Amino acid sequence: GTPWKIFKNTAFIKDMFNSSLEIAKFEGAAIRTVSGIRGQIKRALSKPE
Amino acid sequence: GSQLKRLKASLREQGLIGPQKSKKQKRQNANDQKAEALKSIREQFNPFQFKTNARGPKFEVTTNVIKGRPELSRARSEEKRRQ
Amino acid sequence: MSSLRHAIQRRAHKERAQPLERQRLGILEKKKDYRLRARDYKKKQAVLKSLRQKAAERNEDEFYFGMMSRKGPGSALTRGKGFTGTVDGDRGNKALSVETVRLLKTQD
Amino acid sequence: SLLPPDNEVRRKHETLLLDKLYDMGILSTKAKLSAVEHNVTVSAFARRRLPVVMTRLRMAETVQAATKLIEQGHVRVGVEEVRDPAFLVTRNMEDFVTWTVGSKIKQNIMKYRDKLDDF
Amino acid sequence: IEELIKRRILAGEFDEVLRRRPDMFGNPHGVRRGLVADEKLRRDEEEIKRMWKEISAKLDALSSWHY
Amino acid sequence: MLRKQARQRRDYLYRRALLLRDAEIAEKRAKLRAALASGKPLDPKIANDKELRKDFDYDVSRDIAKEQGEIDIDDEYSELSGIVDPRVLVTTSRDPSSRLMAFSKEIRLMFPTAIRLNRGNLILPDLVMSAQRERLSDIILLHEHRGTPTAITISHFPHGPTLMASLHNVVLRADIPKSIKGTVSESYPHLIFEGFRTPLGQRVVKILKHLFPPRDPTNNAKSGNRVITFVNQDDCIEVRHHVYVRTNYNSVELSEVGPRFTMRPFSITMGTLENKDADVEWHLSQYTRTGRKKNYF
RNA sequence: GGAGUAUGGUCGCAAGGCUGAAAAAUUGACGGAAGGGCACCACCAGGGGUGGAGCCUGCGCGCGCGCUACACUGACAGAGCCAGCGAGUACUCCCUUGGCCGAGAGGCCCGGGUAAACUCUGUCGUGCUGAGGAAUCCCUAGUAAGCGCAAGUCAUCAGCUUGCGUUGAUUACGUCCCUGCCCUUUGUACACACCGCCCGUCGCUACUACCGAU
Repeated sequence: GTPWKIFKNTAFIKDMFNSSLEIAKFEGAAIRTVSGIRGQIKRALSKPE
Repeated sequence: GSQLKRLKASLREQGLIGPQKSKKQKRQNANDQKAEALKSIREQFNPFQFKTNARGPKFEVTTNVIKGRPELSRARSEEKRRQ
Repeated sequence: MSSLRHAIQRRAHKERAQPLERQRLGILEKKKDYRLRARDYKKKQAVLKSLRQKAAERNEDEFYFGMMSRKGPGSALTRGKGFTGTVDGDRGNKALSVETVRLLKTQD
Repeated sequence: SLLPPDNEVRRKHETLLLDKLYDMGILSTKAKLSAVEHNVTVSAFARRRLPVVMTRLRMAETVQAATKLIEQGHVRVGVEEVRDPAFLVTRNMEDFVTWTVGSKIKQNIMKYRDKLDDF
Repeated sequence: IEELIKRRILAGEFDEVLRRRPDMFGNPHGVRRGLVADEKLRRDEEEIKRMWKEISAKLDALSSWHY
Repeated sequence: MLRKQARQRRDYLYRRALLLRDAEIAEKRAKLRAALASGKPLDPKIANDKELRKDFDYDVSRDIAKEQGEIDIDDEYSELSGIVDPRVLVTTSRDPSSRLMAFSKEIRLMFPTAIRLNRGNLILPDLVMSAQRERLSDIILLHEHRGTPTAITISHFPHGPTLMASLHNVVLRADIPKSIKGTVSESYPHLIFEGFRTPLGQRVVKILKHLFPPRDPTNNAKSGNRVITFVNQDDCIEVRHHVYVRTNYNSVELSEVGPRFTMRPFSITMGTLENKDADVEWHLSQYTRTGRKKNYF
């Protein structure tokens, strides 16, 4: 994906998925930016599918 | 009333906490049910075995309450997700 | 060991570069860049922290002698709109009394 | 320490001496008799006198000048003023020893920090 | 968890805070307050009592009685 | 007041760093003392540090008394543990919602010496001020998500440690109609704890079980009507609130009356609620390599 | 070599089934009557949700919880006058018609989808242009409620969480009558002062004698 907005910690990420369904399959997903920050996918965002 | 008082009075009704009787009371009792009573009492006074609405019905309709059990439900499902 | 390795073993990896359809957003931050960011951010937050340390444990009632001789922070209401809680150190000018100004203006 | 270690009265007065001196501030811990032995010191007393502890609370710049202040008398304790510059400030009173009522000093502080109430 | 509770309440133990008395430390036997060699050790003990009494006089009295 | 609490709390910190140095010492001192009774030989450094030997001769009695359990350790709890009754207030978040407010009423009821408080328009620094001017044991928050509570935040006041935990698997008091539930007894409940086997487990049990009143000790194992349980597995401490009647010396029946929680503690700070600049003690470490493999508690 | 510490492997015991799932009690078990203390899960004065319609996280089509709408507390035009929290070299809602300069990868330019509030001045006037039952649940002071502004903190939380400020009432603030819950009827301190042997059904114990088999 690529980040859409960036708050302090929690970042939205947009262009990775085609559906909330695919996301909630990948609930709790072990995600990782290139720079080496680890992280976790937690919920699908609702308004842009 | 309280959980405690209702359980105490129901059990005294059930004779399982009533005072230690005599031989003579034992003879009278042997001279003159409780299983299903206890099971239903248990299921009641541990109400969190299940969900209900607190409200009661949005509309009374007359023609001739547990709302489903989270614990058995999620248990059965996890068995299926296993299998 | 170092003599138990090929030269092509010793060869390097090169880092990838930002997708050319995306150079708009600046460089592609990798681990060098990340740690340099977090170096500076840890440092500046630790300095903020030690500052709030001193402000919380601040005695309400101290008294040095610069207080008779400086110009304080004051507050929002005191200075009004040019208020930043730092305190003013005079650049080095002063009120010239008359005779000096006369001699200067004479030279001018 | 000469008393055998296993005694009640020993235990009671270890605790008593320690916690009492600790509430006199002259220590730093309250669990070590060896610290009482080679630590309890007239120097620590002096650093719990009054002017030294008002330097520590930052009333004034140097403990000399602090002596000069409290000799003029701007420095209150509790509700009294204090002249005797050996008023040994125990630890429950370090939090209280503050400036007096009608003091040019207190008004100077309020001058610098810009709240100078004339009332 | 209901099983564990059952075990403990039958075999009654809880990890509760209790109400420890404020005067265990000074009244280690807890008397009611109303109507009612070893010699060398005893001498040393009353001796330390005397030293302590005198120092505590000096201690309160030095501290100017905030204690 | 305020200069006083600043005074004492920093003195606690500095005395901890003191205890660090001296317990590093007493580690050595321990081995000396054991050798005297044992006659087993010792480390030669221990045999020949002179200030250590003299200092032994002074500071024996602490070691043996701690072996006896004669004293309880220096602690932000040990000052007033079973002496005086801890009063506790429960507050909601800033703008509460109604179901949340009912659930807070429920856990006020579970504690016996509590008050609830409408938070309303109140800066949380001044709520800490209200604390240290009414000498509370404990502040407690609640944060809902949408009608469902999510996090609680125990603080121990005047200055003590704070737990902060998420919640899950919550049930209210108020999903059951009052025809079946009822007013629950405000008797001093017992407490039980299962599976806390770290020193950190004992920290969290300490900050929990010093919430409740002191039981009277004469017949406490015999009396009593109400029992609160804390059990833990996979660092998700689950807590229930039960009430019981003893039908026999061989049989007993329980009734479940409180809300059912699982909370998993994710911030434990020797440091109160306002001080975000305080020393954390254990935080929950996701995002690491084996923060999932290991457990605390 | 000695002393410790670990670590693993070896060895012996534990490792032979009258057996076939579902008490203790001179101290105990259980009441009852009186008397006190308490509580927006009690009384009393009010207030305020949800529950009516739409939206949807959640939980188990049902269900609330939040958001929206619904008119006199109106609409339009002006005039004036007030906050607090926030600073990581860091921040963007699209995605698309064209064209520019780009042998090619792009970059352009043009199109399409430090507050609300409040006060005052003046213009027009109820006009699908309808504030939510029975029930239920909550609330006694900077509280109910209103109003925005920001942040987005290793758990949760953007279909929202959490902060900070702004304006700020009514109504009890007493009483155990209903509902309950707890605690007295033991101890834990003595002067004056006062009170003056609570009650029930059984258990356990010592003794007494009775009855009937062996």
